[PDB]
Amino acid sequence: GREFGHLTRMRHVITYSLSPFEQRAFPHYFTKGIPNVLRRTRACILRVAPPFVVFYLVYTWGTQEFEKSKRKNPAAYEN
Amino acid sequence: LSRFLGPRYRELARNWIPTASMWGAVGAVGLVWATDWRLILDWVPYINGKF
Amino acid sequence: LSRFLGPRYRELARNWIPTASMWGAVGAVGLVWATDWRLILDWVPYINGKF
Amino acid sequence: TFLRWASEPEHDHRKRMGLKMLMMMGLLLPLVYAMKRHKWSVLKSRKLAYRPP
Amino acid sequence: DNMSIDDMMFFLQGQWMRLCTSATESEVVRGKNILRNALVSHLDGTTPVCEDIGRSLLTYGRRIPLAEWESRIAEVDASVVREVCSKYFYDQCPAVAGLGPIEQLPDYNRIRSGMFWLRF
Amino acid sequence: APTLTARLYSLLFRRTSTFALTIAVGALFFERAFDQGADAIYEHINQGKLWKHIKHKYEN
Amino acid sequence: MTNIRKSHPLMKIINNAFIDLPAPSNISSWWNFGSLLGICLILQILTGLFLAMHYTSDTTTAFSSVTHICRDVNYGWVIRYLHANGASMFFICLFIHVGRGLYYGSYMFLETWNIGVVLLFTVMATAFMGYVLPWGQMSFWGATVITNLLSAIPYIGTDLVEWIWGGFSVDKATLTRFFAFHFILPFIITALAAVHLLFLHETGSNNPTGISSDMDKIPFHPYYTIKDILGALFMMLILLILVLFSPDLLGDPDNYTPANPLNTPPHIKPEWYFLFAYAILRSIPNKLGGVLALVASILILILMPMLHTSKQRSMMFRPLSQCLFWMLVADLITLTWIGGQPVEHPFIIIGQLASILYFLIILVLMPITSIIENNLLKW
Amino acid sequence: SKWLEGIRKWYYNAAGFNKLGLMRDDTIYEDDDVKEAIRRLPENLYNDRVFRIKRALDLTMRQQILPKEQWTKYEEDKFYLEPYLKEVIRERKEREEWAKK
Ligand code: HEM
Ligand code: HEM
Repeated sequence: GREFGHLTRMRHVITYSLSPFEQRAFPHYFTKGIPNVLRRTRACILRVAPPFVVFYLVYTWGTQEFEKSKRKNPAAYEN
Repeated sequence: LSRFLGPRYRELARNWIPTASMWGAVGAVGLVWATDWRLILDWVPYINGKF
Repeated sequence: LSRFLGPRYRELARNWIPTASMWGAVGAVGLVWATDWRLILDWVPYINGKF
Repeated sequence: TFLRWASEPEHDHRKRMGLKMLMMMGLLLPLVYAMKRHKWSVLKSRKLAYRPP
Repeated sequence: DNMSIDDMMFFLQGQWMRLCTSATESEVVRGKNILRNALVSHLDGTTPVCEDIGRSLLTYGRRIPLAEWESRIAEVDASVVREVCSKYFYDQCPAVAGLGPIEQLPDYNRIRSGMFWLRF
Repeated sequence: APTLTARLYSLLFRRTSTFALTIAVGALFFERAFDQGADAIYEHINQGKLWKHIKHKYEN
Repeated sequence: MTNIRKSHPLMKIINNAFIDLPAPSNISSWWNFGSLLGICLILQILTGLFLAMHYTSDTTTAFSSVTHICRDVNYGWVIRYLHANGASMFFICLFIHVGRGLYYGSYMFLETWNIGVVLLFTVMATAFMGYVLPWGQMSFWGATVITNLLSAIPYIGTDLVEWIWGGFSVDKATLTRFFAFHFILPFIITALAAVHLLFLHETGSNNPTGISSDMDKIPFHPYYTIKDILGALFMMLILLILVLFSPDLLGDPDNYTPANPLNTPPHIKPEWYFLFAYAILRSIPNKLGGVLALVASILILILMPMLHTSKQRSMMFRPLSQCLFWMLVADLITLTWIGGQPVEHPFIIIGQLASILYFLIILVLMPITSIIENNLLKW
Repeated sequence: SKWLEGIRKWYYNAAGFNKLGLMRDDTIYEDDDVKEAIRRLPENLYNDRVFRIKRALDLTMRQQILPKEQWTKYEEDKFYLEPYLKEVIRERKEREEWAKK
């Protein structure tokens, strides 16, 4: 059914490729790689981060509140 | 649900309701038979002898 | 089997005998290494240091 | 210390295997990554040009 | 055809590797005779002979006589064919050009892998 | 002049049988070398704790 | 002549599946988790086969059997902890793949998605049955708590729970039945995974962009085989870090005490992979409602393809849906944390709100947001 | 209208199909109606769509985005597939209505 020969019809798309042995495996890995990673992180962070910040706030609040709940109340023994 | 709201489908439901009810009875009897459901089977006269 | 008793098949055997010998050497070394065959390994320098 | 040995008699051997595994992974992961890069460079450097008539 | 490119590439590269690794004397003799007949037939008529003279002078600096061609062809043996085909064809990165319905044409990594035999 | 890597390719890497011979012999020697080295590293990190270090004091 | 790879039947199947399969060239590393899942299944099967050679399912000998594996079987601790942490790696990859399918619209592959849901249920059953096998206090009491939930089912709950138990309460019969089921189920999982791959290959594999990639299909052999090997090596790095540096990080210490049916452990909490369902279950006060909600949590995935309203398959080009999806992930983390924590004033309300938010995000917010995005794009 | 247009433009830029050179219709899910609409597209438009999609897929393969000058503008984005898809959906709706009664 799905085989390379008959997958789709494409016309007038020329692709130029180079042999692996003629090209470097890691080209500009850091000079270009780190800026691209920073760009992707800049794009993603606004969407991704806020919910985990909300989670951190909820987690801290819950832990502190449970700790407070266990703590003694002076008023109970006032009499 | 939008496509299956028309006069033909209502007619189609009426045609197949007798078959669906009969199959439902087959399931009801099979469940009672397989599980030996004493609640239902007590009413049946001859099968009542089991208990 | 008579089909393979000819000069050309002899030539093919000659051509592939060195490669087959290399594959046999690979198999022997692999067996000794995987099983840590001390009978062979003990003679191997700097590997005899083990055991 | 004795109770820790009792609960985990394999503690030192686990640590040794962990050291060896850390060094082996440090060797292999960069090399396997290099192999993946070597194979994928043909696609990564690929230049596609649409030339309609 | 669009659906036969992969098989044809497989068979062509297989023939290349078979010549490189396990060439035999009989096919070498057939090839030598084919080359001899091609050389003799091509150098027939004033146009081909003159073209040969001019191109040989430009390229070889001299017109190699048919006797020299025959001697060099005779020198060729299964060993020589295997050595040269290994030098030029085996584990050497190829250059591929495709036109038309070439989707089934193997990717360059696969074509390059076809240039060597794991058995050998 | 051929480089060291070119010499390695031509001598061993070109034909996969010699490639596997290189792989296996290197595997044997690398097992020996790495086991020795990492054992030395761990023994140094824990010198004076391991039983092997302190076995003499109580044996004999 | 013909190439044996393309003409031999078994080689034909293998080639079509993993050598010449047309694979999208833009699949990301989130497309490596599924093969990691298959590797995890194979690793679990092998490690468990070697463990079972030394494990006895009788209540008298189960805990002693596990101790024998840990302290006396040669390299037994490696196998045991590989299995224990491999289960956790299994569920990590399972959750990640569910997330990938949700985010990139892979649920549109209806048959593959539903077979995956069945596989998820089977794997959860296998993990729960496996935890009972060591027969520690956690195994016994967690089995008692979880199995007792089935009693909530009306008019058949008690009989079904007793039938599963093999008796009035969790005991030697339950342990032996669970060993048998734990052994058999993974192979059923393998067959279901084969069906999963068949249905996926029928439609191909979705790419991150969500657009058809028939134009940019690359052979799987010279590209994704090495990518998956690299991913497997990374997963092995993590799993071995667990096995050799923190063998008990993901396990409760109480399971190292022999099960006492007369004394409960101070905290009865399920394994971490089950903790979100546990939090959902505890959220609903009624027992039957809790059981139904726990069922619906996993079964809501079945309704995911229907709930789809975006004109775009993937969330890559839909930001608000991305915000909702990350809210869902945070909510699942919160549910796990709450399920771990004791039932008390701060945690109870958080768990109830988190369950409400999980169902709300899946059923209501996501589709309405997709419709809003469709309007914004003028689609 | 200007406020709605501003929010729509914000969504257009927030979504990244412009960054990869894709137009909006390039990103539609290929349901059966969309498949028929693509089948009906004129050859030039079909080829342009194919190349845009291929370029976008290549860019995503390398985790790169097109240069900002080459990003598709909100004004110049052309809904090529929408008329064909509308016609296809109309035909499907007519067939369903005939089936209903
Ligand atoms: C033992 C458990 C599982 C195993 C071994 C497994 C294995 C795989 C593999 C190898 C793939 C192809 C590789 C890939 O797409 O990354 C795949 C794809 C997929 N799986 Fe799973 N899977 C498991 C559980 C699940 C679960 C729990 C779900 C959903 C709840 C699921 C849904 C999917 C989907 C939607 C795809 C298609 C992804 C795409 O087309 O991009 N699977 N699975
Ligand atoms: C995806 C497949 C599997 C998963 C996720 C899984 C999960 C688990 C888990 C979490 C444990 C508890 C480990 C502990 O408490 O320390 C366990 C125990 C065990 N499982 Fe599995 N298991 C799987 C497959 C198998 C198979 C295939 C076998 C046998 C063929 C098996 C046999 C055992 C045995 C003998 C134990 C006892 C180990 C111990 O007590 O420490 N499991 N399993």
